[PDB]
Amino acid sequence: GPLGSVRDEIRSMVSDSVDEIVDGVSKTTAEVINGRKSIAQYATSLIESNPEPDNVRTIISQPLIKNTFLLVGFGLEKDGSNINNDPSWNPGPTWDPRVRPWYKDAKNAGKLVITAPYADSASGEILVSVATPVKDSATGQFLGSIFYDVSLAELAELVNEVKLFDAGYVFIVSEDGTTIAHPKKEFNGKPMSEFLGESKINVDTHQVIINGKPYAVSFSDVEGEDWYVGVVIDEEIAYAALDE
Amino acid sequence: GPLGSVRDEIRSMVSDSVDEIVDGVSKTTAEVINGRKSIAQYATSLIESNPEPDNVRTIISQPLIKNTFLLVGFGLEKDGSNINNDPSWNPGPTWDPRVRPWYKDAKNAGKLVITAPYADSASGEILVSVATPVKDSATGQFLGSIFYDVSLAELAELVNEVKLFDAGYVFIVSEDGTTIAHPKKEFNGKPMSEFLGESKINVDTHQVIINGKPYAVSFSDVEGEDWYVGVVIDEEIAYAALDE
Repeated sequence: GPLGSVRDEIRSMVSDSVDEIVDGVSKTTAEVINGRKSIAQYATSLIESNPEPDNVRTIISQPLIKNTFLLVGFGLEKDGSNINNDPSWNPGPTWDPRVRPWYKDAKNAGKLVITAPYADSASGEILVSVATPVKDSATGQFLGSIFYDVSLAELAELVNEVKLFDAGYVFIVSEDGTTIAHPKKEFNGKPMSEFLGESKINVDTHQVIINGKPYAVSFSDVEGEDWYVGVVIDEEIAYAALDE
Repeated sequence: GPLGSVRDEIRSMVSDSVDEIVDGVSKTTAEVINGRKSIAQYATSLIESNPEPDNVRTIISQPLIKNTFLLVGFGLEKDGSNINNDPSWNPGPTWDPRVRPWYKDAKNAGKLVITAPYADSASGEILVSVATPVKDSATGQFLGSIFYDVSLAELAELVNEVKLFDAGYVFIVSEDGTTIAHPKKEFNGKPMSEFLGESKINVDTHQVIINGKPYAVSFSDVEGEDWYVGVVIDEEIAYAALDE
């Protein structure tokens, strides 16, 4: 039969509970992301002060860096050489950093950016990178760019700390609805409509039907990036968890 | 019956509820602290790699360091000289880092430590410092210690993000009861018995005589230091909110 009698009050408590999850995780996410950008910028400044390869290796090979990012690499405009923090890393024999998304985004913007999701050269896996240009301290000339890789699997884990008891999940999308981080990596870098049905962001908690079932969906902006933290919650389970 | 039992329940809930607040904050807090410790270790490793004063200044004068810590200074064992990140800082005409607690604590521990509260030489204010020793990379000899100053006021501000709807406040203490951080800086460095009445730490929630009056008080350990986060809330106002 149908879902039966449902308190117009309890389903506003759910509506607000959802708003609260997204708003809070979005603050949390902005802080963690800001933290990692700050570490990237510091390393980059140290490198600019003296970009000798041995100095670069020292700066990027410390535990803090190796623990904060998947991989770090500084590509040179001059010859497409690179200095990186993982001797096991092989992006391929003819790889030129100068053509890559992290490199071009940092060059094009002349400042620190985080890339849209893109396919890793070595593994093909989708990730993002913090990326920064490196300028000649004397002349201001562009010398190359540095990437700092960020695991989307790990971002997904981070935003799903919140305890939802299989009632729903948290994810991250960009302003245009491209998925930044989903519990199912298969969606990373794809339109959020692939799992939500809807393609456009509507921040206010609202009902969405997915395979015939009602879900409460809400979003909240992330300060510092054109990103939103989103949540999708089985409305029936949510209502039921509460009712009781 | 309906009164005794109901009251016992609300009191058991108000207990738990309060234990919860500080269990959370003791996790948030360790997160922040471990973050600041990792930055200090990072900068120290880079300094040990090349402790020439110009390189030291470059490392400790970047915005990440300037925004993470109140002040940073490397005190030298050879002559008591120092390299610091604020040319306007002046600890006085007869200051020697080698008799200061941050310096000795790091020299003795032979690794990274945080100090107990102490009085800042320049300003008199009560603070703590992350402190690290510096070794000559060629001979292993002790070269000096570095301090990275932590604002206790700002720490109080942090633990008090928590919305207590003005019914109480959060604070930090060390094992022996010494106040690490209190919303009123006058208590920093003092026995907690001064604002609680209680001189000894009891983690599980409980009632406390202060102005011959009842507030709820719980402690949760902080992972990584011999510290505890603590809370005090109005039991009357507490009870009322869990009751309704």
